[PDB]
Amino acid sequence: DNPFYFNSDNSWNTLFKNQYGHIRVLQRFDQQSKRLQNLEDYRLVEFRSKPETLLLPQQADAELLLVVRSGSAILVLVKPDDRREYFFLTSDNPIFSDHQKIPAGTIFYLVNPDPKEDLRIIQLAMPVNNPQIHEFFLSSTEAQQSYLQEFSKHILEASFNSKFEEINRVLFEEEGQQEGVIVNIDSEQIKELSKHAKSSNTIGNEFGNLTERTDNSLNVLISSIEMEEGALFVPHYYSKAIVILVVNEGEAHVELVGPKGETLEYESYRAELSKDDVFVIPAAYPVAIKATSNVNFTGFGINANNNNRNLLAGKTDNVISSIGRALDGKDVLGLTFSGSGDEVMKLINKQSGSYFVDAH
Amino acid sequence: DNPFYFNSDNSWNTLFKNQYGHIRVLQRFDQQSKRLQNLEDYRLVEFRSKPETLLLPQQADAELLLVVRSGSAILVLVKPDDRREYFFLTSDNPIFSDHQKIPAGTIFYLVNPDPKEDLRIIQLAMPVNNPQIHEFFLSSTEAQQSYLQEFSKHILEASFNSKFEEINRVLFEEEGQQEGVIVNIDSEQIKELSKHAKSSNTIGNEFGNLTERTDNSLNVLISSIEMEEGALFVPHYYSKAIVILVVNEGEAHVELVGPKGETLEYESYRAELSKDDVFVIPAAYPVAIKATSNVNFTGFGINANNNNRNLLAGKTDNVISSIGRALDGKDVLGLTFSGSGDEVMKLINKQSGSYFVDAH
Amino acid sequence: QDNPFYFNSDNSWNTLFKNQYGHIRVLQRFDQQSKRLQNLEDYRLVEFRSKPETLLLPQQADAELLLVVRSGSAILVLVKPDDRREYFFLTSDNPIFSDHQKIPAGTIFYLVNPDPKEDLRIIQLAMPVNNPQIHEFFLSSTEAQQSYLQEFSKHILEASFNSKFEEINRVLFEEEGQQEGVIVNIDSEQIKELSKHAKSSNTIGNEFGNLTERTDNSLNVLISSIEMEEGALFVPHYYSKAIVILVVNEGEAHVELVGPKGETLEYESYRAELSKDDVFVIPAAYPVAIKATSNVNFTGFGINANNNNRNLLAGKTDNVISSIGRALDGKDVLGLTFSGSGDEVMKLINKQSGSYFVDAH
Ligand SMILES: *[C@@H]1O[C@H](CO)[C@@H](O)[C@H](O)[C@H]1NC(C)=O
Ligand SMILES: *[C@@H]1O[C@H](CO)[C@@H](O)[C@H](O)[C@H]1NC(C)=O
Ligand SMILES: *[C@@H]1O[C@H](CO)[C@@H](O)[C@H](O)[C@H]1NC(C)=O
Repeated sequence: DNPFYFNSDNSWNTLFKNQYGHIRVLQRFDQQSKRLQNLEDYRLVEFRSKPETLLLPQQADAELLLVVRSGSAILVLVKPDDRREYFFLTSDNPIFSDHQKIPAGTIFYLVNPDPKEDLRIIQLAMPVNNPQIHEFFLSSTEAQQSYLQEFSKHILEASFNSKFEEINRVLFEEEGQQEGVIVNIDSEQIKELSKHAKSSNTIGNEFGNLTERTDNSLNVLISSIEMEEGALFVPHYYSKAIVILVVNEGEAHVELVGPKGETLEYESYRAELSKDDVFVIPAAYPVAIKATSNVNFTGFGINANNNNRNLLAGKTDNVISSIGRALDGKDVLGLTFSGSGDEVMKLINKQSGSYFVDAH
Repeated sequence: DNPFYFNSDNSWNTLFKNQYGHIRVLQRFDQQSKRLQNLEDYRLVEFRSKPETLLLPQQADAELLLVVRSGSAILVLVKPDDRREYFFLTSDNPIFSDHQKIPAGTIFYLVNPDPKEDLRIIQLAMPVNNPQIHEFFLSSTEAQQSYLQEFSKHILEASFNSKFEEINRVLFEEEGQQEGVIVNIDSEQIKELSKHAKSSNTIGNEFGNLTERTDNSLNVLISSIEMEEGALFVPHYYSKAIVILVVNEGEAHVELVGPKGETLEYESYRAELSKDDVFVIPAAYPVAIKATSNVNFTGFGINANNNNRNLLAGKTDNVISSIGRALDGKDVLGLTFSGSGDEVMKLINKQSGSYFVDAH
Repeated sequence: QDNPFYFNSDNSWNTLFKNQYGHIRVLQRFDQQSKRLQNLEDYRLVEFRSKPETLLLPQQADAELLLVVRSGSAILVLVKPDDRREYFFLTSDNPIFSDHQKIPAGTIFYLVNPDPKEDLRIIQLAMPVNNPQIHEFFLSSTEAQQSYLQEFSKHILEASFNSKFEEINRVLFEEEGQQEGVIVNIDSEQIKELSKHAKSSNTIGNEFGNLTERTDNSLNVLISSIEMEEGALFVPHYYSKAIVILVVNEGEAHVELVGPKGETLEYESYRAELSKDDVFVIPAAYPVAIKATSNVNFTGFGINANNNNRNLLAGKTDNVISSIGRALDGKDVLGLTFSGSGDEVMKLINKQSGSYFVDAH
């Protein structure tokens, strides 16, 4: 049992699915292991839809950080005081962004504008009430009942100022209802939206690339890691951030050194990652990742404010060289390892690359 | 059973009670049910006093947010470096405030200076040490010993520089101690205290009124609610604040919608409310309140900074009308409900009311 | 069980490492002792000791540390990945250098005991990031422990270092050349350059005792130091909001804490006889008194300290009871509170001319 590896064949839970797309939530982290109890308050939600579709109005009881891991998207957030907000999200093109935070209980709807590409979304959610994520759909479809349908009849009459039959016909009539929450929209309607919506760094080399961005407000960090077959992300550790990794495409070998099960005895937690798999990396635990195929991930780092990336090989951000460069440093290295301070520095300098190495 | 309902008849517990007043504490929220886990840190204290009384000095291990739900009170804070803070609180006259935060561990005493009216107080507590709330009384009365009496004879003689017998005669002697912590005081005493003390937005209509106040630093809000008999507070929800309702006087019928037991299936949680009953309205969960008689509530909303009030019926703060005014609002609403967008838009317009409605 | 706030050194510390040169101990979890101590689930104490002229090999831990020197001197160096370093000289008593420093989570660091005759005693508060356990990753390869480097695959180490595993093993891990442990002995001459640059980079008390506190506003934690003459008393008092953790550095003391019987209006006295390395917890707003039974010195940490206030129940300074007496109605109020009359109690409160610390022989 590698308690930090979440296989896709078990970890995700289908919430919705139809010919046009699907929604799944990842299982509680702390339920998998108590060693992951500081991740109790965080949950993952994944979404996928075919071209030209619309996700109907809803509001969830969690703070969402929506990331587009493929395609484009039109997001419109609706405010109770007659105000609206539009955002055009695209995973690549440097003109538009690929993430947007959505405040708890804010009604929003999503559109996949492209006629060819699918919208692939991954999001960090942070529930308000208790650790479970609750989505309140306003729609009445074949798949689900609208929440207004839960209140009592005269409460509905007295509110809307109409007779139930009128209110029902216009709102709830089984006839006329759409099938599910992911609906197929028409090309004409969305050109108008897209237009208005549209009006509104990296470290890598031959073998890989790494792009991170930190949201000081949420105290969260968002990465993008691309690696080509045979590449290697040399051993390293993130000082303060807890890192949640997700395979978007590809497969890779992961090696994590954690505590053996409060001692000075280690143990390795090796795993073989593939599409939709999620791997957790605790703050300060060393890790190395090698591309078994071309692979790209998206990661969320929690506790991101003032985090340092410490590398254990290569020319850039190497802490061992740094130790060797302290005032009486070489003497420290010679006592740390079996060689001499000179010998270790010699070895530490053989490698000419930084971050992403070739491992074959 | 409804996990959000706290029946006064069996949810409060008496700390102290005597011919002049009482103090009871509400049971733990997370104990009634795990759904209520993000409330494990808060508590509700209730206290009522007869006219012209004093609550003897004490300090508690919790932050208090005190609220006059009926009557008037003279609150005084005693700081160690020869300082006091005098506050005059009342429920109705717009000249004085109706609430006051009391920092943890601060010595304070209370007075009901009125010669005819009783004092009714409701307060939100945030214990510092663990889930329990601890009150340390300085007083020595027939109902309780002073905490000073838990110290050893030699610690006491040394501290005060007096033989244990002097100390006993002045501070603890049985003959002279009041009967309990609530005390009957004379009108002439509270005369000069009143002077000294006194020198130191609403939405509604004929059917009911709502008055809300947000304490930015505490990130908590207080709501006062009065609805005439037969009035309805139409279906609404709050984006992020989890709400705790308390009935001060009167009767009401409530319906809250939420998750049936992580899915899309809902459930209705209804309840018939009366005095001192408590009801938890989770953030983002739709709710409606129908007044069975003339009723007055007091509410505490926690995790309130930036919370929004989403209404589902009427002229003010209606989300549904706002979705209609979006770019292709009508088309979205069209796909959201059975009716066309023009139809549901016209429907939403029949109710001229806002917030409170006639439902006699 | 009996007294949930007392932690006997004998059965409360677990040894992480120990050898001829020094040792590292970790205190048992606060919550694991008593459910009453719930709000300290995420806090820990680590204790360390060193012989004169010793070095503690590099390591990074997954906890934010607040290091405090309880005796001796130390040179602390923090190593950053961007070719940057931070040097600190720490001492316990001479008012010229600091006695404490905070080490952020995941920062590589190493400590030296420059002194040729004195030991180095450190007490430290830890706030773990991952879960309640505190983990320490040692970079070193010694008879005692292997380096976390040794835990990756040979081929990954080869690709990483661009070296054949035989040379990688030679130069780094060969046991035919490693030290016996993580606390190692050094030469005064070796640290010649270091020490130089290191060295180049609130009290209320009387004849009976001295209190010295400081508050790291960023961390919302308070640091106290108490010294008391044998036979002295820190009269009854309480902290309004801070939860205080007390550690006996040297000496013996008698403590009396007044808490609840288990929400009643019934109190109960929790008492103990403290001595070297015992930890005693003092909850926010719970009354307490300490009688020094031998010359004694304490170091304590105060969590949830921003805005805290000290309330004494006896003495001429910070006396809350006299402060009630001087209120617009005070005397009337004090007369109903206690058995005697307001003038009578007010008379008694003034017999004690001392403040904070009092003679109790
Ligand atoms: C990332 O990797 C590719 C392939 O090695 C390289 O051409 C590219 O310049 C790198 N950086 C960016 C920003 O694409
Ligand atoms: C406020 O609410 C009460 C209760 O329904 C109502 O009777 C009263 O007319 C309202 N009036 C004003 C001025 O707010
Ligand atoms: C502090 O307390 C000590 C120890 O009890 C006392 O002897 C000393 O003189 C006090 N004052 C100063 C300045 O140290």
